[PDB]
Amino acid sequence: LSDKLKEAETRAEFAERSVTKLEKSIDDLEDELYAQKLKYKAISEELDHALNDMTSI
Amino acid sequence: LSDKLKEAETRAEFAERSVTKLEKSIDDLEDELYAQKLKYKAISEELDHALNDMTSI
Amino acid sequence: MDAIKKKMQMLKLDKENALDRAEQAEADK
Amino acid sequence: MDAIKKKMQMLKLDKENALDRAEQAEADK
Amino acid sequence: MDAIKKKMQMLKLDKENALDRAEQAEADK
Amino acid sequence: FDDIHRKRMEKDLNELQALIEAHFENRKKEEEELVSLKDRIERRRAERAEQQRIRNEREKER
Amino acid sequence: DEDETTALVCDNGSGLVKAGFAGDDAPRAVFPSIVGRPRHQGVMVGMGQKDSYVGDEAQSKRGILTLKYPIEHGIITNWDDMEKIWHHTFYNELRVAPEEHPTLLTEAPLNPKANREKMTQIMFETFNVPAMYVAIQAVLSLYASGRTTGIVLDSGDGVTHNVPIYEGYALPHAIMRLDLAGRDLTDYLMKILTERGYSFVTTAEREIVRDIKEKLCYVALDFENEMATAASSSSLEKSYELPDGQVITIGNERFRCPETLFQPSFIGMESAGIHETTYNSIMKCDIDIRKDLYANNVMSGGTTMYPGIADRMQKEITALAPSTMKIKIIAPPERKYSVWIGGSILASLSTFQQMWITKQEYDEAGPSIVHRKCF
Amino acid sequence: DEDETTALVCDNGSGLVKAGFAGDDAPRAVFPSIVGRPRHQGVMVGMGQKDSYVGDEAQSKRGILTLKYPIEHGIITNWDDMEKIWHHTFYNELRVAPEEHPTLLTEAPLNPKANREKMTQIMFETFNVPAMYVAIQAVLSLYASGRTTGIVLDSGDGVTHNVPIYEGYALPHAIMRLDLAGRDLTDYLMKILTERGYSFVTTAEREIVRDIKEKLCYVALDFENEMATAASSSSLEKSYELPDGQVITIGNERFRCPETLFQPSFIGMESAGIHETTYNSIMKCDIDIRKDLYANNVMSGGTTMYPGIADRMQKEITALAPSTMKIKIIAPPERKYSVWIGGSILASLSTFQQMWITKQEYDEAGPSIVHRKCF
Amino acid sequence: LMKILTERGYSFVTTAEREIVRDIKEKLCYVALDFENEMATAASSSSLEKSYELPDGQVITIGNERFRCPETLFQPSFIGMESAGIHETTYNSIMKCDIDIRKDLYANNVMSGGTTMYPGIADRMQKEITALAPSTMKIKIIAPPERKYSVWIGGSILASLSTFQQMWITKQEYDEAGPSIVHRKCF
Repeated sequence: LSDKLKEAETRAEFAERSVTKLEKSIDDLEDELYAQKLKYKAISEELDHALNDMTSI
Repeated sequence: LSDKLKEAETRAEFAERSVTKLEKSIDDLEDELYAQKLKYKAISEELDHALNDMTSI
Repeated sequence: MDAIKKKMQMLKLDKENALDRAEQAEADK
Repeated sequence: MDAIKKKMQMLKLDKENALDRAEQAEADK
Repeated sequence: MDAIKKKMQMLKLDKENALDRAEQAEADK
Repeated sequence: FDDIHRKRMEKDLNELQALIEAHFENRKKEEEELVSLKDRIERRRAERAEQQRIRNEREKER
Repeated sequence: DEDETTALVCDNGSGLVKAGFAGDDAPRAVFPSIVGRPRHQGVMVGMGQKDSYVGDEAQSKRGILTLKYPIEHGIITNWDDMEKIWHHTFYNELRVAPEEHPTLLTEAPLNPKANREKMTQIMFETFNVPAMYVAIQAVLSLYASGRTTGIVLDSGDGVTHNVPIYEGYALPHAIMRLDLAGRDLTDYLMKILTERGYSFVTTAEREIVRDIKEKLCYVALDFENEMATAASSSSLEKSYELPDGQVITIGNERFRCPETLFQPSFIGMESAGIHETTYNSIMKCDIDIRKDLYANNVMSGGTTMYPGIADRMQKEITALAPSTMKIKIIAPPERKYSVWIGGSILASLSTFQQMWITKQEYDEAGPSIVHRKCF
Repeated sequence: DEDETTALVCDNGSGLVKAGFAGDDAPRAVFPSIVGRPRHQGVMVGMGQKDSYVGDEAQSKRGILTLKYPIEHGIITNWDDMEKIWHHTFYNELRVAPEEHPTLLTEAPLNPKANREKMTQIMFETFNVPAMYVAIQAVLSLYASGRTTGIVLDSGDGVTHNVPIYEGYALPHAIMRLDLAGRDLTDYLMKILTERGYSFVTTAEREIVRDIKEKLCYVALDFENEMATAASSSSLEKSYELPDGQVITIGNERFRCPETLFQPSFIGMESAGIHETTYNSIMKCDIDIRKDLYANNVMSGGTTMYPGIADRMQKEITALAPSTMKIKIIAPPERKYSVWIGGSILASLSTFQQMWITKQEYDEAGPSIVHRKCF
Repeated sequence: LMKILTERGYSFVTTAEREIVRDIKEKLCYVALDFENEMATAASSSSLEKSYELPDGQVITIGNERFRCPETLFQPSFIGMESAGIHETTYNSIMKCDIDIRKDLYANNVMSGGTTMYPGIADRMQKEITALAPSTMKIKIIAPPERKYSVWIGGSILASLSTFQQMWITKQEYDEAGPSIVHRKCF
C-alpha cells in the first residue's frame, strides 16, 4: 500500500503539479483570449467607428 | 495506508481527472481559442491589409 | 468602404474642379 | 483608418482651399 | 413633554427671530 | 528653401510607398508565417495532447 | 368611503409607506414598505397561510418570514410587491380605490426615470387610476415647510438629495445626491452592536436594530465630547428591551451610528457629510441666491428627528459659511412625514389640476409619458 | 540627458499637464493634474503605501484613493501638490532637474496675478530654476498654428478664455472670459447618466464618467435634430464598458453633455454659449480687425476634439456673422495641442531670450517680478 | 449531518457521537459542482455511497448526506438560516467595494481556514461567484494545498516581520491602559 500510495501520491502530486501547470496555462490562455477578443473588439469597433465618423473621405 | 491510498488514489483520480479535465478544457479552450487566435488576428489583419488597399482611392 | 472610396474621389474632384475653376475664373477676372 | 484620417484632412483642406480659390477667382470680378 | 416640544419650538423660533431682528436693526446702520 | 519642402515630400512619399508596403508586408509575412507556424504548433500540441490522454488511459488500465 | 374624488397621496419609500387623501394635513396611515414570505416548510393542515404578507401583516407574522422592501434607495424594482403594498394601502387602510381617484406619488429630482415610468404604468394598468402625477419630493418638502426658497435636506431611509430651490425654480447643477441614508445607519448599528457582543445579521434582527435606532439614537451637537463621556461612563448608556426579553445596553453606539451622517467614512463612504453637501449646494449658487438659501436650510425625512441634528448641521454650515450673513435650519415637528403633507398641498392646488396625466393620454403614449407630463 | 540648458515646458490645466522640453514640437509625457490620497485604514503591515500618489500613480491606485485636482478654473489653489506634480513631471519622466534648466509655465491672459506669482516663486525657491517665464496660452496657440491673428478659444477643463489677438497685439476690451468648461460638462453627464439608472457619486465613478465622455461624446453639427433621433431610437446609442465588466448604454446624453458648450443653461450658467462668446470678441474689435478674426477662429485646449466641433463652430459663427464675409475655423488635427507646442516655440525663440527672468532679478525683487517682466 | 444521519437510523447526540460525526464529515463529505445531479444519482444508487468505520468496529454507510451537509454552504436554509449562502456573501464582499476595487477582488477570491478542504469547493465557489458576477470579468480562486494552515503561516510572517515589531503591545503600555488597548494598538 506504501508503494501503491507513493505511486498514488506520485499520481496525485504529479497531477497536482501538472494541473497547476495547466491552471497556469488556463490563466495565460484566458489572458491571451482576452487579448484576442480585446484586440479584435478594438479593431472591429475602431473600424466601425472610424468608418462611421470618417465618412467624408 | 489504506486510507491514505484511498485518499491518494481518490486524489490521484481527482488530480489526474483535473489534469485530463483541464487538458481537455484547455484543448477545448486553446482549440476554440486558436480559432479566435487565428481568425481574430487574420480577420483584423486582413482587414488592415485591406485597409491599406481600401484607402488607395 | 464605400464612404471612403466615394467621398475621397468626390472630395478629390471638388478640389480638382475648384482648382481648375479658380484658374479659369481668375483668367476671366 | 489612419490613412483616411490624414487623407481626409488633406482633401478637405485642399478642396476647401481650391474652392475658396474658385469662389474668389470669380467673386473678385 | 408635549407642552415643551411646542413651546420650545415657539420660543426658539421667536427668540431667534427677535434676535435676528435685534441684530439687523443695529447692523443695518 | 522650397527645395527643403520638396525634399521632405520626396522622402515622405518614397517612405509612404515603402511604408505602405513595409507596414502591410512586414505584417503579412510575420503574421501569416506566425499563424501558419503556430497553426501547426497548435495542431501538433493538440495531437500530442490527445496522444498523452490516450497514454494516460492505457497506464490507468495497466 | 370618501364623498369626493380627491386625489390619493402616497410616499412609497425604501422605509415607510405614507398615505392619505389630498386635502388632509397628515397621512391617515403609515406602515413599512414590506412584503414578507415564509422561509419554512408547513406541516400542519388547514392552517390557511399566505404565499406572501403585506405591511403590518408581514411584520406581525415575521417570525417565519423573510422580509423584503420593493424600493431600493428611492427606486421601485419589485413592482409586484409594490402592487400588493398599494392595494393594501388603498383598500385595507384608506378604504379608497384608485379607479375612482387621481393618484399622486413622489420621487427625488435625480431619481432614475425608470421609477417614475414604472409607478405610472402600474397605477394605470393594474389599478385603473383615472389620472397620475409623479411629484418631486423636494417640491413637496418645501411646500410642507412653507418655503419657495431653500435647501431640501430629505435625509430619510433611502437617499439624501440635497437640492437648492430659489423662488420656486430648481438650481439643478448644485444638487448633491448622496449615497448616505437611514437604511445604512440600521446596518451600521447592527455591526457596532456586534462589537458590543450582540450580533445582528437576520431580518428579525434588522427590524430589532431599526427599532433600537428609532428609539435610542441621537447625533449630539459636539460628537467628540459626547463620545468621550459615552465611552468612559454608564451615565450615557441606555438600555433596550428586545422582543424575546433580552436586554441590550448601548453606549456610544447610540450616537456613533447617527454620526455617520456627518462622518460617512464610518461606513466606507467617500463623503464629507450632510453639512458639507448642504454648504456646497449653496456655494455653487449665485451670491444673490446664497443669502436666502443659507438662511433656509430645510429638513424633511427621517434622521432629521435626531436630537442635535439641526444644531449640528447649522453649526457646521455656519463654520464653513462666511460671517455677517445668517445661517439657519428649519426643522418643523411635521418631520419625517412632511413630504406626504407636501403631496396633499400639491394635489389640492388649483394650479395643479392641469398637471395630471389622464387615462387617455397614458394609453395613447404609454408610461414614458410621465417623463414629459410631470416635470 | 540634455546637452544644453533648454527651457523645460509645461501646460498645467485643471485637467491634465502636458510636458516636454523647449525646442520640440510635441510634449514627451502627459500627466493628469491629480494627487491621490487613501481614504482607508491600513490593516496589513509591510505593503509600502504612500501618503499621496501623483499623476498616473494617483489614477493607477485610485480604487481606494480620493482624487483631488490642485488646479481649478485656470489657477493653482494647492501648490504643495503642484510641487509633487512638477518633480514627477520634470524629473521622473523627462529626466531633467529644473535646477540646471529654465522653466516655462502657462496662464490665461486675465488669469489672477497670484497664480503667475506662485508659479514663479515655486520654480525659483523649491526647484531652484535658473530662470522663469509665465506665458499667455493664446500666444502659444497662435505660434503653434502659424497665426499672429485670431480668436483663441482655449475651451478646456477649467475656464474658457476667448481672446482676440491681431498682428501680435492683444485686444483686451474684446475678451469674453467665461466660467463654462470641460469639468462642468462632466458634472452634467454624471447627472443625466444618473437619470438613466447609472448613478456616479465617488471618485472612481467620476473618473469613469470622464472616460465615457472622452470616448463616446460629441457635440453634433445640429444638436436638436441629432437629439430628436437619439432620444427616440436605439439606432444612435453607444455602449461603454465599465471597469467591473458591466456596461452602460448612452443615447442623446452622448451629445447633450457636450452641448452645454452651446447651451450653458443645462448647468445653470448664464451664457449663450461658446460661439457667441467667440462672436462677441470679433464684434468688439475694430472694423479692419474683424475681417481677419472672422477668418481665424483658433481652436486650443480640450473639448476642441469633440466630433462636430470644428464644423459646428465655423457654422455657428457664420450664422451670427454678416453675409459676404468669409468665416473660417483653424482646426487642424494638431488642434488644441497648440498651447503646449507654442510653449516650446516661445521658450526657444531668439527674440525671447531677454524675456526670461533670471534667478538674480528674482531674488532682488521677489515673485511679484513676474507681473513686471513676463508681459 | 447528525440530524440527517438520524434519518438513516444512526442517531448521534453524545460527546463520543459528536466527535464521530465531525470526523465523518471531514473524511466523507464534499460539494462537487452540481448538487441536483449529484443528488439524483446519490439518492438512486449505492454507487455513490461511502462507508465510515465507527470506533467500536461497527460501520455506517452514508449516501447523499455526504454532499447535502456541505451544500448548506450554498443552501443555509438546510439549518434554518436566513441566507443565500457563502457565494452570495463572497459576491457582496466584492460588489460592495468600489468599482475600481471589484476587478482585483474578483481575481483574488481567497480560500482560508476549514471547510476549504471539501472536494470541489474551490471550483464550486469560482463557478457560483462567476454566475453572479458580470461577464468578461475574470473570477479567480486562490486555493493552495496550504489551505487552512494559511492563517498560521501568515501569523508567523507577521509576528516575525521587522516592519511589525512596533505593533506589539508591550507589558508597560498594557498595564497603563488595561486590556482594551488591543483595540487601539493592533489595527
